[PDB]
Amino acid sequence: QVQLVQSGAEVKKPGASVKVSCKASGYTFTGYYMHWVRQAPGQGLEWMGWINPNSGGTNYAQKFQGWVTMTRDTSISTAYMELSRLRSDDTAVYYCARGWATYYDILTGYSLFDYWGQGTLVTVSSASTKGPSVFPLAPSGCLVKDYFPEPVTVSWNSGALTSGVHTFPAVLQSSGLYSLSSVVTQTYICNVNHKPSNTKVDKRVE
Amino acid sequence: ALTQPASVSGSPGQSITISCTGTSSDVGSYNLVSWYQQHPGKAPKLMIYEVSKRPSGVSNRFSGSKSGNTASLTISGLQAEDEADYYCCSYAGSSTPHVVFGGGTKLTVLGQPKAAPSVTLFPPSSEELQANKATLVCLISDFYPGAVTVAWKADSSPVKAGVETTTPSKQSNNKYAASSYLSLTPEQWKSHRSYSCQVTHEGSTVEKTVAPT
Repeated sequence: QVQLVQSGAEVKKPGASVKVSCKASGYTFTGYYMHWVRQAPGQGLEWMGWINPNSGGTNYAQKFQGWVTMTRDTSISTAYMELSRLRSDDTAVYYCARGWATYYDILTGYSLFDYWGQGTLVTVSSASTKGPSVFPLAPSGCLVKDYFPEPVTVSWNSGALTSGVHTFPAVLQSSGLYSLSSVVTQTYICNVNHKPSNTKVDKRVE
Repeated sequence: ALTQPASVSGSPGQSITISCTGTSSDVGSYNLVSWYQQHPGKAPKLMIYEVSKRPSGVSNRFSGSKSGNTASLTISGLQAEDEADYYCCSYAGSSTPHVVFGGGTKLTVLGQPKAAPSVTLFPPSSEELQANKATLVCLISDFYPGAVTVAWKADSSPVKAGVETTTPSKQSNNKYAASSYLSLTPEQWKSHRSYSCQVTHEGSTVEKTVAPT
């Protein structure tokens, strides 16, 4: 069916620029309006603008004017969004969502944002990409500490240990580094994967 | 924006209505009001479009109306799966056509039994200590509702510096969980006889204690 796929999560230092892509499939690209909507983590939704992929005509929300640039390449049916001079408070999941048809006399309906992409989390901070420090919580788990950026993935016994494991949300310390802990309820080994920094660590839990 | 109610509650198998107050330039002028339901970790899902109309594979339980300058979404026959964030959207622009969204509404599906939290305290690891660092971890994992307060004590007396706490969050069990961290120095850790994690939940505390000896 209709599937929108967006590019990978990007981590950038304030003042830099980013380019996000939105691959369309299962529909005629030039047929439908292509909108962008961002959501700050745990915050509400914010409309930014639409592009007519057919004509190329653009419309920005007032507070998105002057730094947001939207283009499209109909050859590969991919919409592009270029954010310039990024600020810390511009950390959000950036979504592309399909509008209604692009011709004057409208068939079907005005089904706005009937289909969304998976999102692009654009993280901006003065902090640098930091690999985590993992420590075992001995019994009477693993503490995953001091990492940026967020994600982080914790496997147990090379991923064999699946039952009783609980992974807690991360806290954003004053350092601007994240910290989470995952708890386990013969030999137990710790395998934490930090994809954004390409870091893996092994640790033992005795 | 349009002004939406921050939070709405109801009991299972009943109906509620979520307002979405706009101006004459949006909801008043156009019959292009849409509603979206967003679950945690997932993009929003089109539920309602053109004020009243419903997409294919959305349940009949989701009705849409609009009177004057305010929109409303009614969910008949409340199920547990309906617990999510509900945004309202409308076409705007007298001579400048734009899209505007709503501030959002968290719907709570009542009935889930109240559960006292379950506290676990881990001491600093010796291998963390060898890095000239020490951290105590407080995990609260099996409580409803999802409102807790954590407070740290060193030798019975309150400490508030180097506390990094998470806001509570739901689990697979559909019971809320929070974590608390106390970042110490090895000097502080060794120099005290006890360290405590007091978790208050609806007028009641569960305190766990750990000792460096």
